[PDB]
Amino acid sequence: SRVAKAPVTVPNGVTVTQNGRQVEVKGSKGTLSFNLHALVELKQEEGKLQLAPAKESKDAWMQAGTARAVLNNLVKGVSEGFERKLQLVGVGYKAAVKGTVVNLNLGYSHPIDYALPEGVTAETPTATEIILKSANKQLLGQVAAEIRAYRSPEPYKGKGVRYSDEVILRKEAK
RNA sequence: CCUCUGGUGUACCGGUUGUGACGCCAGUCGCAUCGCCGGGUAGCUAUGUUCGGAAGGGAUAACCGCUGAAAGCAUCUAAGC
Repeated sequence: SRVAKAPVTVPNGVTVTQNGRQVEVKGSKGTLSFNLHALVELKQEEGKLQLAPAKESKDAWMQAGTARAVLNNLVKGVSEGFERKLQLVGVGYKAAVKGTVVNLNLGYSHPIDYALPEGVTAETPTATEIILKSANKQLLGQVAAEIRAYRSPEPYKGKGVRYSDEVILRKEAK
């Protein structure tokens, strides 16, 4: 596996520790923990990191590749972090943030109140845009997915919640 | 379930035909589908009255995902959620 063979770099300030199988990643953003498969072994030499199979099985190579990908994502997130960005399209559609809660109007008979999970923060420079930032890429993706599922876009006029870099199929009636 | 609206209510009250009897008048009783007719207490009852199928958890079906390699890309799946 090219991924599993490629190593990852610990930039300056993040410490990665291990006990049993539970790898832990520490930095400015916060703690991030990742369990490890039985067929995968981890070698920490200098600032670089190396995942390697414990046997020659293709399954072991697969587990090594996914473990390296997830650990690289964690190392990148704990130092820099990720943000997603969300756009709203349609008249009367609006968003606001009151601390940990997002208040949304999407053309229903009642406004929607979404609680944000711990670790994800949101900002609203404008009623049309939302910015979501977190250190956990999976959590950020899940929260963005739920917000989009509240009103997914439609193809005739493109109204609804959309990702920033999302291509939306457009058609024309009759 | 029987407070209300009704039905039934042959041991409750009354009107009335024929006949026989209680010595006779008066007053009563037997029999005639409870003789026939008009009402009707409890109980039972519907066509009457009240109530019920409310709300909430947990695991899922089709389906929709997050992150993610095998397969440097992509991918809901193989680890995980």
